[PDB]
Amino acid sequence: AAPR
Amino acid sequence: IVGGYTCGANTVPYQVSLNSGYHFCGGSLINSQWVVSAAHCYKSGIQVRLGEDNINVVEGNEQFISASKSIVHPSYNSNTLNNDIMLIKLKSAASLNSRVASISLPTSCASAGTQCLISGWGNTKSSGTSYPDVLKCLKAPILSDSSCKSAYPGQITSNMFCAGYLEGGKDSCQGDSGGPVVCSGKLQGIVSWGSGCAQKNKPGVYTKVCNYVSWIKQTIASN
Ligand SMILES: [Ca+2]
Repeated sequence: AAPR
Repeated sequence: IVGGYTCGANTVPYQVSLNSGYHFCGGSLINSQWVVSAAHCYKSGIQVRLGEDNINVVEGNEQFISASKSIVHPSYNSNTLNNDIMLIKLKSAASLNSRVASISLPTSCASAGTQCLISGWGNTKSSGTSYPDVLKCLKAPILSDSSCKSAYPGQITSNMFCAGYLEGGKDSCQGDSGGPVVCSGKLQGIVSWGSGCAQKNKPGVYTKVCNYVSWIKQTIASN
């Protein structure tokens, strides 16, 4: 999971 | 945006680019002085760029306006991305016209299956990187709560929803964060996070804007  | 299409110049007139000497995130114009973006996009030195198509060429119709206020939600959590919303006040009001226009806030939440338009200048590849010159668009549906929680167990709060495609190939990506998810003319989402991009069983996760309409209105009224 990572910010976009 | 991975698996999308070229929008066409100024066909998404509420889309903004946040620029710090380069495009770093998107946003949505909600009135002539205020933009909605993601809290995780916050930094100093933000210039809002309205009316853009090719972000690397001055084509006409652009307005570049400095941010005068950047207001992250007070309950934003940078580890979980809960409350991933920020308001930006423009130093001067934008000039509104067919190519630069606001988007309405929701009056109610959107249901599973509602079709939306997601846009931005983010990465167009699911593996590796390619950043576009022109704005890209993707049509995508809102997923059920159950499907969203199955994809991201323990990670979906009441202030989030999933949209996109479980088969892979069509999604938002890095560089799209902060940008709009518009459904039936209303800003229902903000590009927030996901696991990879356009991967099977890993749809995009979006801030649920309908939960924040009163906070937006109250914050704008007091600033
Ligand atoms: Ca341009």
